[PDB]
Formats: sequence, structure tokens, C-alpha cells
Amino acid sequence: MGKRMVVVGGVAGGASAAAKAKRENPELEVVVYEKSGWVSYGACGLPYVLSGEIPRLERLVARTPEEFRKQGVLVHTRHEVVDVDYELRTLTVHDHAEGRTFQDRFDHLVLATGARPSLPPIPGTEQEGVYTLRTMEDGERLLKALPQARRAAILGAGYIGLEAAEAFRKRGLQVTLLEAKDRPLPHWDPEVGALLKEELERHGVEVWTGVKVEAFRGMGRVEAVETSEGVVPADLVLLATGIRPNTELAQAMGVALGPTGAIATDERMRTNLEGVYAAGDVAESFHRVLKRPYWLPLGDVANKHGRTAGSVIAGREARFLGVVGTAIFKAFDLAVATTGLSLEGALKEGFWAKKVFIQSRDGAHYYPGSGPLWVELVYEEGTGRLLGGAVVARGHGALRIDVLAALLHREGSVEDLLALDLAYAPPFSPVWDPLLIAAQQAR
Amino acid sequence: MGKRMVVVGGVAGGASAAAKAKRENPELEVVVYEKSGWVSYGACGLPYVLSGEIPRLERLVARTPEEFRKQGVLVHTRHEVVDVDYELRTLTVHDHAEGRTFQDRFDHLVLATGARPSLPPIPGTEQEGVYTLRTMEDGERLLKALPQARRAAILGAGYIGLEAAEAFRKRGLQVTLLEAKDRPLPHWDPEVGALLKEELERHGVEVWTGVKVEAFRGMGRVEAVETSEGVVPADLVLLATGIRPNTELAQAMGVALGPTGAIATDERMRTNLEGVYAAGDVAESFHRVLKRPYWLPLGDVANKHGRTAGSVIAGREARFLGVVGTAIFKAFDLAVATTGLSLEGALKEGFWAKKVFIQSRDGAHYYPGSGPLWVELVYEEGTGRLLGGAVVARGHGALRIDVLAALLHREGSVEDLLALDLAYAPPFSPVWDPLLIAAQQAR
Ligand SMILES: Cc1cc2nc3c(=O)[nH]c(=O)nc-3n(C[C@H](O)[C@H](O)[C@H](O)COP(=O)(O)OP(=O)(O)OC[C@H]3O[C@@H](n4cnc5c(N)ncnc54)[C@H](O)[C@@H]3O)c2cc1C
Ligand SMILES: Cc1cc2nc3c(=O)[nH]c(=O)nc-3n(C[C@H](O)[C@H](O)[C@H](O)COP(=O)(O)OP(=O)(O)OC[C@H]3O[C@@H](n4cnc5c(N)ncnc54)[C@H](O)[C@@H]3O)c2cc1C
Ligand SMILES: *SCCNC(=O)CCNC(=O)[C@H](O)C(C)(C)COP(=O)(O)OP(=O)(O)OC[C@H]1O[C@@H](n2cnc3c(N)ncnc32)[C@H](O)[C@@H]1OP(=O)(O)O
Ligand SMILES: *SCCNC(=O)CCNC(=O)[C@H](O)C(C)(C)COP(=O)(O)OP(=O)(O)OC[C@H]1O[C@@H](n2cnc3c(N)ncnc32)[C@H](O)[C@@H]1OP(=O)(O)O
Ligand SMILES: NC(=O)c1ccc[n+]([C@@H]2O[C@H](COP(=O)([O-])OP(=O)(O)OC[C@H]3O[C@@H](n4cnc5c(N)ncnc54)[C@H](O)[C@@H]3O)[C@@H](O)[C@H]2O)c1
Ligand SMILES: NC(=O)c1ccc[n+]([C@@H]2O[C@H](COP(=O)([O-])OP(=O)(O)OC[C@H]3O[C@@H](n4cnc5c(N)ncnc54)[C@H](O)[C@@H]3O)[C@@H](O)[C@H]2O)c1
Repeated sequence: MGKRMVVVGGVAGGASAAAKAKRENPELEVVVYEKSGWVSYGACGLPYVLSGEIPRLERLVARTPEEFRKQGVLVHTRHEVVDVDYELRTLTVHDHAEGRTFQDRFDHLVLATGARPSLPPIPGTEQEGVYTLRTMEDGERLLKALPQARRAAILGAGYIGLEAAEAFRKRGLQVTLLEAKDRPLPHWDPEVGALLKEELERHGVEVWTGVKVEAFRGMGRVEAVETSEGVVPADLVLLATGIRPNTELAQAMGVALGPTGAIATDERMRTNLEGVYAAGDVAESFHRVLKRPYWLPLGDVANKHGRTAGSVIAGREARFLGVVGTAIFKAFDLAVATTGLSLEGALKEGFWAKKVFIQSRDGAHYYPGSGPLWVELVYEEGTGRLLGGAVVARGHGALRIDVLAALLHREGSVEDLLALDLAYAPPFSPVWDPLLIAAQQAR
Repeated sequence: MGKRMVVVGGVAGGASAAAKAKRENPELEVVVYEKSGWVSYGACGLPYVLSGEIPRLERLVARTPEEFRKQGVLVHTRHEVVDVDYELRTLTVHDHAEGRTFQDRFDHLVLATGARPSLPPIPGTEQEGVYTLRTMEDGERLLKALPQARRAAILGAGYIGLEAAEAFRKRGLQVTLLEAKDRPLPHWDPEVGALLKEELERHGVEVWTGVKVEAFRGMGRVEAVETSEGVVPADLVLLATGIRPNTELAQAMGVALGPTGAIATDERMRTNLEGVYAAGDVAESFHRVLKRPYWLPLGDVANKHGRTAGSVIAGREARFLGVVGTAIFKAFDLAVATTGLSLEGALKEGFWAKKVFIQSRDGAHYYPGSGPLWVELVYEEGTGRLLGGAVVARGHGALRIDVLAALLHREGSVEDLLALDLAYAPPFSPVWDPLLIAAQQAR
């Protein structure tokens, strides 16, 4: 057929779906309504623009609405879809331009509305030098503030935020990191959190742990941040305290939410409504270690959602088979990569789990320049089944984390990892690869 | 028990076996007879010493015969075992020192005699500035020649050799590489060979292809190299034309050779004689793709052989389960990694094979400094079974090859590779990893 595919949200989930659908079946009428007035850009690259290493913000955009148009996709920015006459039963889309508002119909709907920052209930948040890092607009705002230092406070030591702290330092500001839990990257076992505190401090960043941020002092400007632990002075504060999915429009139309709070889907990215798909940070994925639905808002998983929904719609056979949790980020001179479960969470889940954490090198002892490389394995006591792992390196990189993700995918044991024929040469790994030395193999 | 383990050869296969045996069962009497007067060193590091990046040759040694002594291991250098009174029936070792010669018995024998360079039959090979690169002594010779340039010719565009060309250039010589087949790294599909010719040329190496080297000109010195294609003047020539295993002693004593020419072994590193083990470059390994024995003289496989023999001898349980062919090397600004079969070889085996070869980046398009990264996939037409793969990068780091080796190990298809949850972040890979984009996925 030659029906009409309407995508709500044009960032990554949505742009993927739109592009793949149109390519796979050009008969389709493909239209994207994006509320933010930018479409198809790399939010992940924001801290590299902030820091100054990337010259202009437009460098993050993958496809422009003009290029899309050339490829038969119609994108409208600053268009918000406000209601859907679902089932119910189509019309459905009423959305809003500049000036007007209006109706449109759909045969296939892709809900790709993403996620918004989850702010903690703190008096003072509303003031003037308080910021959030999620969109190109947040990028513009912060980029305007940044020159004209001087003192920054970042609430939250997760990904945005560890990443932000590096950006701010490279811009001259003095930066103090306030985390509510007891280490940076609280979400993982604490050997990694340690290495990270050390690097952050090595670079001039002050890291407060166990902090109860009480309020942001000022008369609508902000100059302070009063905490249980004292008072941090600050003329720019970044709230980097987590995200939650944008499921609001979807609930209105009667799309089901899964246990995590994100929209539920199948291997086909289909929601509980015929005709309605979901993709990207709004959508749950199946976790292959935990064997249940799980929320993993990364950009690679949003592209995979997109591409599947799009393929399915254009009537190609395509399925999305889950995730395992692989993540990697850069904080100064560390590249930190986790996958699967940490030992904390593997015990919360009930496994009789143990960990091993070793430090090795990233090249032969004798090779000039070789740095350190640490690798953690989280496994089941008796079976030896892998359940998670980390590696941290300076490397561009390592990234050997991908081997563990491959093993997590099938069931995969420490014994399987041991048997692997990995690559060795003096510039790139010691003759026993850190993955192999970690395996069983040392403590 | 507390019997006597004699290791013939002390370089890597042998030193591993010696150290792990002694660790695992200190009762053992463990003695290593090494004919070269150096023991336990990283031959792989020689080109880095040649080039000057590593200051002194002793930096490549891992354990000294004094440190071995401390650990209960007796190493004798410059001792060549000349005969074995096998089965037959022990005595057996007659070997030779400085001065004398003498007997020794064994209860466990590890054959770890390695490989020697395989010279082509060219008149003039015997002259003065013609070299080979395999041992520490070869290192010293070359290191003596090198300052005092001027013009080098390297026969052979495989691994030693591609690696040597970089070393010699870094030392100022002008270098021209003569290969007999039609591309550098002829033993792999020719896209890689191409990328390599371009880099070598970009750095001032001349690469002659399809050359019939006919003789080395000189009056016992060498100044030339006469070829079918012209005459290369050269005052230093490196013969980098391959190696063959050292099976000579082993055959005398009636150890079986496998079809490759290397000593045959089981998963416990045992030869056909009770008591007699083989480890390292003299020993065959089971190839898991081809499902037969295969000769893969790499140093990580030599440590695996040796660690296994040692464990087994000390009475631990240990098995060596095979290889798949993973190899990585550095040639100027390229890191080149292969694993499995190439399309050429996969067809020669009979599979109905296809390739795909894509060029992607090593980090997001917008990320400053991100370089190119090429990945190759060799697969079976119908089943989709992976059969081999390459990736080439500048990266110290990629090395993503390890992923494909994980897949090769079980059977592992393109579909399997497609389902993997790889790591993404802008400094490290684009949002689709180059392994994914190569899967099925583009051509
Ligand atoms: C600073 C930063 C760094 C990051 N780094 C990484 C990284 O290193 N690795 C990684 O894998 N991931 C990273 N991410 C994650 C990445 O941003 C998201 O996973 C990714 O962009 C996928 O999002 P998506 O397309 O589902 O929706 P989003 O990108 O959240 O986009 C949704 C868009 O849809 C629009 N929309 C919402 N509601 C409506 C409506 N009612 N009508 C019309 N339009 C609507 C919104 O305007 C929004 O712009 C990073 C994110 C940030 C913010
Ligand atoms: C220049 C160069 C670069 C390399 N780069 C890499 C790389 O990047 N990656 C990689 O994985 N591998 C690399 N290798 C391979 C590596 O050298 C071998 O795989 C490794 O050293 C394993 O060898 P082995 O212990 O079986 O024996 P060898 O290292 O060949 O040692 C055998 C020793 O046994 C002694 N011996 C022989 N016969 C007798 C006898 N009858 N009596 C007593 N002693 C005897 C010999 O003197 C010899 O010194 C490289 C090799 C070279 C030469
Ligand atoms: S923080 C989130 C990360 N950033 C984002 O995801 C936001 C920007 N990305 C997007 O919005 C989408 O990914 C866009 C660019 C809108 C969707 O793009 P397409 O779906 O059009 O993607 P491409 O054109 O990149 O890829 C399509 C086909 O092209 C093949 N291919 C990609 N790269 C290569 C290389 N280097 N060499 C050979 N082929 C390549 C892909 O395999 C893909 O294959 P099809 O089978 O044709 O779809
Ligand atoms: S070109 C060939 C490459 N170079 C060579 O192989 C030549 C030099 N190598 C050798 O000759 C042998 O490998 C030697 C060093 C003689 C044999 O060494 P060992 O067998 O004694 O090796 P190690 O002492 O390195 O390792 C033994 C145990 O120690 C554990 N381990 C190593 N590295 C680490 C780190 N970074 N962190 C924690 N543990 C570590 C190994 O797991 C190994 O464990 P066991 O279970 O005790 O054997
Ligand atoms: N490289 C990557 O893979 C990468 C990088 C950036 C962003 N992202 C995506 O976007 C998401 C952004 O994560 P994030 O850093 O915003 O959230 P997060 O959940 O990863 O944060 C960890 C949290 O400890 C909690 N905490 C500390 N002080 C607090 C306080 N004072 N009040 C309330 N909470 C406090 C913090 O809020 C901090 O966010 C990531 O989880 C990821 O999905 C990915
Ligand atoms: N990084 C690594 O994985 C690495 C690096 C170096 C050495 N090694 C180990 O040691 C081995 C050494 O390999 P190599 O480079 O000596 O052999 P090779 O077999 O890999 O070499 C390829 C051959 O084409 C043949 N050729 C070109 N001109 C010729 C001629 N004129 N006459 C005869 N042959 C000619 C060359 O001889 C060249 O050797 C490797 O295979 C590997 O086992 C490994």
C-alpha cells in the first residue's frame, strides 16, 4: 500500500523511523512533527560543544529538514502534537504551528517523544543561572552563560554531569560536583566510582558526596546552593539529576505503559494499539540478562528502535531482540564502560553472584606509552554465568566491553570468555588480554 | 609426585610451561635448556627497539634467569639439547654447554623449540648485510648495522617486514619493499592490502609487487638486489619471507608431525609419546572454523599452549580448546586486525562465501579527531554463518576484531552480530557501531 506515517518527535527514535520507512517503501507518505524546532541532532555531542572542542552547535545535526525534504520526508519543527483521536478512532492528530493549530490523519503512528529531565523539589530552581542539559536549546542557553565564568555547581554525578564537569573545567570555570549518593556513578559498583573520583580530583573538580542539597540561594539569580554540608558558592548551576520518559501524550491516547514507566513494546516496536509504534527514550526494551522489560535511554538503542519501527511499517520483516545494558562514556582521561548488571544489582536480583576486579595494562609492559586498563567481571557462583562487567581505560579505545556484551547475549560463562582467541600485539594489549587475566584467573 | 620436567626451548611456549608448572606444583623439579642465551623475551617487541622507540633490547625480557632461579626454576642458556633417548627409553637428554656436553633424564618433556625463518633460494643470501628478524641476537646484529643507514630492501610484505619497514623508516633509511605476490599482506583479501600500500607510500616506502628477486649482488657485502623488475640498490636487506617450525629434534625422537608440519597435539598439549608435550611455535592448534589442525605461530597462542602443558603436568585440570586465527599488527598509522578466514580462503575451502567491506568512522562524525575505521565480514551465503572478518583503524583501540572472534568461537551468524548491544558514545564509535553497519546492513 501507500498510506500515511506520522512520527511524533523528530530526534533519534523518530528520525530513524522516518528515514528507514521512506527508504524501504517510498510509496509511504512520511511526516515528522517535531516540537523543539531542531530535528535529527546528536544530543550526546552537547558537552563537546560546551567545552569548546566543537566550534558551532549546528555541527551536531545529522540531517537537515531540507535534506530530509529532498529524500521525500516532510519534517515540521516547532509543531507540537497536542492530541490524538486514537482508538477512539482516527482523525487524531491536532497539532500546533506558528500561528495556527490543525488536524491530520495517520495510518501508522510512531510515538517518539523522548524524555525530559527529572528535577528534584528544591526551592530556588526557578531562578536565573540554573540549567539543564537535554536539548539544542539548553545548549544555546548554557553556551551564552559560559564565557563569563565563574563558579559552577553540578548536582548529580551520573553521565551528564561527569561529562559536564569536564566541559566546564575546559572552559575555565571552577567546578564542584554534588552527589546525593556516596560515590560518583553510584549506579555501578564502587571500584569504578573510586577511579572516577580520583580523575575528577586530579583535574581540579571538587566532589562532594552524600550531600543534601537544600536550596539555591538568590533573589531570582542564584549565587549559592545551600547544602547540609555547607554552602557552595556558584553563579551557574547544572541540574544533572536524571531523566524520565515523556509518556504524557501517549497516555491520553490510551497507549499502555510497562512497569518501568516507559511505553511498553514488542519485538516489533508495536504498542497495545494497532497502528501505533513507540521508539527511543520513551520506550521500554527487553533486558536479556534480567529477562524482563527495562528502560535503557541511550542513542544507539533509540536508533535501533527507530529502524525497526520504520522497517516494520514499510512492510519489511524486522525485529528488535533486546539489550543487555552496554554503556560507555568519557570523563577527562578515563573511558568508562559497563554492561550487564553490577554485583550490587546482581545480588538485588537474587543471584548468588561474585565479582573480580583487576588492573592490567593496555599494551605490553615494555611498550612506550602503554597505560592502565582495569576490567571487572560480575558472575554467578556455581554456573559461572556472566552477568555484567566493566572495563575502564584511557583508550579510544577499550571497548573490549563489546566482547562481554557479545557473551552476555548468548548465556555465556567465565569459562567461555577464557577460551576466546583475542588479539595480541605490543602496542594494543599485553600478551594475556585484560579480559583473560580477569577471567577466573586472578582476584 | 615430585618428578623432573625438562623444557627444551625457553622463549615463550617453554617459559610459560616452566613457570606455571612450578607454581602449580612446587614439588616438581623444573629445568629449562635454552640454546640462544636469552630466555623469556618478547620477540614481538623487536621492531620497536630497532626503531629506537624502546631504548635498550634488555627491556623486552619478562623474566631473567636470575628471577626464575628465585622462583624455583632452573634456566640454562646457550645449552642445546642435541639428542633425546625417547621411547626408545629415557636417559635421553644429551645436551651441550660452554665447553662440555652431558646427560640428563626426564619424566615430563616439553618440546618448545619454536620456529626458524624460511629463506628463499637466492644466490647471495650468504653475504654480509643480509639479515633475518627472529631472535634477540638478530636484534643485536641489526642494531649494529642500522646507524650508518642508508638504503634498505625488505623481501616480504607480511607481518615482520610491514613492521620492519616502519622501523627502518623511523631510523632514517630509505626503504623499498619487494613482495612476490600482488599486494602487501597477500594472505588476506585485497581491500586491506590496498589500504596498506597507500599508507606505506604516504610514508615514503616504495612497494614493488609481483617481483621475482633473482640475486643479491656483491662480493660478499651486498649492495644490490637484482630483480625481474629492475635493480634495487641496497646496503641492508631484511629477509622477511616466513617461518617454518623447528621440528628437527622432535622427529629424531619419534614425535609425530601433523599435516601442517608442526608437532601434533591434543587438548592437553600431549604428543604421541607418553610424557612428551609440545608448546608454542613448533606446535599445531585446532582451528575452530576449519575444524582441523592448523598452525598459528602467535605469541598469545604460545603462552596458552605453555600454560596448559604446565598445568597438566603439575596435575591440574586444563585443556586448550583451539584458535580461530585472530591477529593484529601496527603499520605506521594503521592498526590492522584479521580473524577467521578471508573470502579467498573461505572459497578455497569450499564454502559458498561472500564478503562485505565498509568504511565508517571511529567516533561520531561531529567529534574532533575521529578517524576512519573499516570493517570486513566474510560469511556463508545461506546460513549467514560468520567465517572471518577484519577491522582496520588507527585506534589503540579497534580491536573490535575481538567481537568477531567471540562470534567465530560458537558458530555465530551475521544475525547474531546484528543483535549485539554494543557500546556507543561520540568519542569512541558512531551511533551505529561499524560492526553493525557492516552486518548484512550496507555492502
Ligand atoms: C548531553 C547528552 C549526552 C548524551 N550522550 C550520550 C552517549 O554518549 N551515548 C548514548 O548512547 N546516548 C547519549 N545520550 C542519549 C540521547 O540523547 C538519547 O538517547 C537520544 O537522543 C534518543 O532520543 P529519542 O529520539 O527517543 O528522543 P529525544 O532525543 O529525547 O527527542 C524527543 C523530541 O521529541 C519531541 N517531542 C516531545 N513531545 C512532543 C509532542 N507532544 N509533539 C511533538 N514533538 C514532541 C521533543 O521536543 C524532543 O526534542 C545523551 C543525551 C544528552 C542529553
Ligand atoms: C619480529 C617479531 C615480531 C612479532 N610480533 C608478534 C605480535 O605482534 N603478536 C604475536 O602474537 N606474535 C608475534 N611474534 C611471534 C612470537 O615471536 C612467537 O610466536 C613467540 O615468541 C612464541 O615462540 P615459542 O616460545 O614457541 O618459541 P620461539 O619464541 O621461536 O623460541 C624458541 C627457542 O627455542 C630454542 N631452541 C630451539 N631448538 C633447540 C634445541 N634443539 N635445544 C635447545 N633450545 C632450542 C631456540 O633458541 C629459540 O630461541 C613476533 C615474532 C617476531 C620474531
Ligand atoms: S544521541 C542519538 C545519536 N544521534 C542520533 O541518533 C541523531 C542523529 N541520527 C538520526 O537522527 C538518524 O540516525 C538519521 C540520520 C536521521 C537516520 O538516518 P538513516 O536511517 O538515513 O541512516 P544512514 O543514511 O546513516 O544509514 C542508512 C543506510 O546506510 C548504511 N551505511 C551507513 N554508514 C555506512 C558506511 N560508512 N559504509 C557503507 N554503508 C553505510 C547503513 O547500513 C544503512 O543501511 P540500509 O540497509 O540501507 O538502511
Ligand atoms: S612474542 C611472545 C610474547 N612474550 C612472551 O610471551 C615472552 C614473555 N612471556 C613469557 O615468557 C611467559 O609468559 C612467562 C612470563 C615466563 C611466564 O609467566 P607466568 O606464567 O609466571 O606469568 P605471570 O606471572 O604474568 O602471571 C601468572 C599469574 O598472575 C596473574 N596476573 C597477571 N597479570 C595480572 C594483573 N595485571 N592483575 C591480576 N593478576 C594478574 C595471572 O592471572 C596468572 O594467574 P595464575 O592463575 O596464578 O597462573
Ligand atoms: N555516554 C553515555 O552512554 C551517556 C552520556 C550522557 C547521557 N546519556 C543518557 O541520558 C541519561 C542521563 O543521565 P543523567 O546523568 O541525567 O542521570 P543519572 O541517573 O545517570 O544520574 C545519577 C544520579 O545520582 C543522583 N543525584 C545526585 N544529587 C542529587 C540531588 N541533589 N537530587 C536528586 N538526585 C541526585 C543524581 O541526581 C545523578 O543523576 C543517561 O542515563 C543516558 O541514558 C548517556
Ligand atoms: N602482529 C603480529 O600478529 C605478528 C607480527 C610479526 C610476526 N608475527 C609472527 O611471526 C610470523 C612472521 O611472519 P613473516 O612476516 O615472516 O611471514 P609471512 O608468511 O607472514 O609473509 C608473507 C609473504 O609473501 C612472501 N614473499 C615476498 N617476496 C618473496 C620472495 N621474494 N621470496 C619468497 N617469498 C616471498 C613473502 O616472502 C612474505 O613473507 C607471523 O606470521 C606471525 O606468526 C606476528
